[PDB]
Amino acid sequence: STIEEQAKTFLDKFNHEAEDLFYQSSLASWNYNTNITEENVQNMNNAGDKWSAFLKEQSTLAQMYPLQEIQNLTVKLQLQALQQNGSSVLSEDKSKRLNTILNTMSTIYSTGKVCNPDNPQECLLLEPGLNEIMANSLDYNERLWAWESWRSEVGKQLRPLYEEYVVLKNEMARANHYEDYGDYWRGDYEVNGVDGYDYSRGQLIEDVEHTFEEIKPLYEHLHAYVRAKLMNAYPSYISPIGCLPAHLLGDMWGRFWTNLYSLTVPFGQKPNIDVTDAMVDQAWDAQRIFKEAEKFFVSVGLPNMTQGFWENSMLTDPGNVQKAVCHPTAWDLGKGDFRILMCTKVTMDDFLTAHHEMGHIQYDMAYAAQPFLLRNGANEGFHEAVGEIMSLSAATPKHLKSIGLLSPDFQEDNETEINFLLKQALTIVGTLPFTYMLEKWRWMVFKGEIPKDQWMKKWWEMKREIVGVVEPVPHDETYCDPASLFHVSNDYSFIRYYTRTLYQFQFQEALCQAAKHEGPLHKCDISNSTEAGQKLFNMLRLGKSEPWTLALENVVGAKNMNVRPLLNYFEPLFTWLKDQNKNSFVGWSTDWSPYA
Amino acid sequence: GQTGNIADYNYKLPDDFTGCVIAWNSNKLDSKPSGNYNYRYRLLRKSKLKPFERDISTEIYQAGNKPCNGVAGPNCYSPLQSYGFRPTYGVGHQPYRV
Ligand SMILES: *[C@@H]1O[C@H](CO)[C@@H](O)[C@H](O)[C@H]1NC(C)=O
Ligand SMILES: *[C@@H]1O[C@H](CO)[C@@H](O)[C@H](O)[C@H]1NC(C)=O
Ligand SMILES: *[C@@H]1O[C@H](CO)[C@@H](O)[C@H](O)[C@H]1NC(C)=O
Ligand SMILES: *[C@@H]1O[C@H](CO)[C@@H](O)[C@H](O)[C@H]1NC(C)=O
Ligand SMILES: *[C@@H]1O[C@H](CO)[C@@H](O)[C@H](O)[C@H]1NC(C)=O
Ligand SMILES: *[C@@H]1O[C@H](CO)[C@@H](O)[C@H](O)[C@H]1NC(C)=O
Ligand SMILES: [Zn+2]
Repeated sequence: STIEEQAKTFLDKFNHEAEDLFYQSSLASWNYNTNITEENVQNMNNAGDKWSAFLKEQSTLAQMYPLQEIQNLTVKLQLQALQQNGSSVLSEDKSKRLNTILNTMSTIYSTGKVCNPDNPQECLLLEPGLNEIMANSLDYNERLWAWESWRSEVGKQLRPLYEEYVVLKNEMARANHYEDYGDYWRGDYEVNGVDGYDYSRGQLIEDVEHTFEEIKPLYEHLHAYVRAKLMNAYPSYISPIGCLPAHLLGDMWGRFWTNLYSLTVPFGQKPNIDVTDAMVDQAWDAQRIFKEAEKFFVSVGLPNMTQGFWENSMLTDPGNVQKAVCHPTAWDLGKGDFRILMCTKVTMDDFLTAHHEMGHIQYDMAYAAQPFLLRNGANEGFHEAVGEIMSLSAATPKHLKSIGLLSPDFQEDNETEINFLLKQALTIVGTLPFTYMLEKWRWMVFKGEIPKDQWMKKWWEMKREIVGVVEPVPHDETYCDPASLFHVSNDYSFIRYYTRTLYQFQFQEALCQAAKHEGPLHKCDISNSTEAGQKLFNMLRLGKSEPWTLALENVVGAKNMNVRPLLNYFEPLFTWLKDQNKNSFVGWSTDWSPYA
Repeated sequence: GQTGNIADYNYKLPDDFTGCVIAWNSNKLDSKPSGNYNYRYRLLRKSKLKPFERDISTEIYQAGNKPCNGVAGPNCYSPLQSYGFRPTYGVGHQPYRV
């Protein structure tokens, strides 16, 4: 007879119907991914259309209940999710042109190819050939050519489309209750109505700024070391005071520095820990890899896997006539159906990937009890953070020796630990300033702070001031450099990776303190610690029911994201960097540029 | 003495019940890939059921303070909704014969 009582029954009915419809959409997607055929494509399209129609109908129904009249703080969250207004609030033609812009951008990025001038002999796409050249080639001229060619091929085409896109998304946000699309994206972290645990949209900006200000010294030392090594590699193209050039970073954009490990490895005599030959010599396969990962997740305290999981999941690529996508993915089909789609091979990387995916599935099992609208991670970062913490925990030499992959007679030294920490640094620390800079530029563009005539100028100035990266050839307003990245082209939130990077280290610090570990944080194994598993489950079982601040409190004892876990993790490598760069000018100057 | 949707809206055993509850899995027989929607359970009733009662009346639930006027839609929902049983389902949602 009241708003709350009416809303409860509607939410129950919607949850029950959505369970079945989402299950048939997810099963259609799984069938298509495992076995690609025209029938499967039709089935997936039909299931997706049905699910979208159901979501639209229920969203239009749910607007009747005002959110000022609901005082459960859970029905309020479910109704907010339903009333998020995924259906366009703008006009039909405006929605059509927005979809047109998105489709055109995605198609341009996916089908972008580069050939030789007036020469159709070779035409390289992005992933197959251009990424390979950027990752492996050591030719400065070739790298500059590839970088400039990709930018000229994609940004010139994508600039006006992205301008129309930012105008349209700002209009959409103003049509909704948000200010700009940056505000819309920042709303994922907004928590209101819970005094003592609230998070505001504006607080994310300040939190990220403070975290990066804390990270700055370690990144500066890493940049100095990488710059010194790249000066050793390319003699005169790098200035001892200048910023690192963009095309030499390792990948087409500079998101990850992992490709620089071979050139800038500190100690090459002692090889990094490899277990592929050992696994072959002990006759291991993917099924027993997943069995060992299941044993690890049991030992930490998480529940065992399902017989249905083992029967339905395809952990090996069928090959032959069958063709399937080989990108590893953990599927929560719903109603007890948990599956992994991974063309697993006998590699240490695949072992860690299997641990990552089983962490995903354990999280999915943990939040299974909560309603459908709440069956997710507390924010966009915890889910991959939980994957990554297990990935790091299962890669320790102690764990490898315990499982038996390594010879127990082995002992570890300083060089191996330093090399491993520097590799993980190039993987993890390097992507933080880039993510921060890209998200800040995108937020400013959405807010309209950066004018159209100064988009790229401000972009490169902020990159030079923050990431210490300068373009080889100066680019005027015609080019649109950020549109090259897949996330920017397809309009995906990108601060998720920054948040996940902080969250995984906070989780690791908390769980290592729980597991009664003595020593540096990198050599932390939580294999047989039952207390750590329960301490993590306290958050894993919640899902989205509670605010992410409360979940972070439950895990680490702090209501705000902290970077001290990252600093403590990289303390030994920071000491090594201080020792190495004692004679090198740490930092960079904006004046220097490759072009003169 | 159990509280829950099925217990209070489908079949309520008495507090002092004297009998045997026998349950065994029926996924091998009663599960269809397309979805066996024959089996249904009730999820909206005006009040709790008295012990050992069977309610087969299916009329438009009046959740709203406006009259349903015999039709459904806004604040007026069907009392019954079916399980969709498929063999791929995991334990916890597979059909059990009791
Ligand atoms: C509404 O509040 C009650 C508190 O008595 C809680 O048990 C219930 O779970 C809440 N509703 C939902 C949908 O969680
Ligand atoms: C969603 O769009 C409908 C369109 O009529 C509007 O009435 C409603 O206020 C919108 N809700 C939000 C939360 O923007
Ligand atoms: C359930 O867990 C136990 C150990 O806790 C394990 O021995 C068993 O194989 C698991 N069940 C399945 C079906 O994997
Ligand atoms: C894919 O599914 C169809 C229909 O279920 C089946 O006939 C076929 O053998 C499967 N595999 C391939 C490679 O088509
Ligand atoms: C510790 O690491 C340093 C690296 O500078 C190395 O010189 C030293 O020999 C290492 N200590 C031992 C005991 O190997
Ligand atoms: C963890 O427990 C397993 C099972 O008892 C045992 O084999 C293994 O040695 C333990 N880990 C360590 C580091 O001792
Ligand atoms: Zn993950």
